[PDB]
Amino acid sequence: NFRVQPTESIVRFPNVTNLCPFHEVFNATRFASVYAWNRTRISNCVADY
Amino acid sequence: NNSIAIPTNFTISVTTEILPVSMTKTSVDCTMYICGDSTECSNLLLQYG
Repeated sequence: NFRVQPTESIVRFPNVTNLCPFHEVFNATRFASVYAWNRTRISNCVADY
Repeated sequence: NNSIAIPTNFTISVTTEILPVSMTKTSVDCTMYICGDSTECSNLLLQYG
C-alpha cells in the first residue's frame, strides 16, 4: 500500500492570552517589606516562561 | 371417477424475480485500519504474524 507525509502545522488554541505577572516582579521598582512577602496569585496565563 | 375439467381460455401473465448477483467489493488496509496511518504501533503489529 502507499502513503506517508510530513509537514508539521501546530496552529494552537490560544491567540493573544494575557502573559502573567512575570516581567512585573522580575522588573518591579518597589518590593514589599520582607516579612510581608508579596506573594500574589499570578494571573490567568500565558506564562510561557 | 369420470369427470375432467378442461380450460377454455388462458392468460398470459408476466411475473418478476429479483436476484442478487454481486455485492460490493471492498479492500482493507490492514495496517492503516489497525494501527492508524502513521505509527510504530505498526512496527509492533508485524509481530502478530
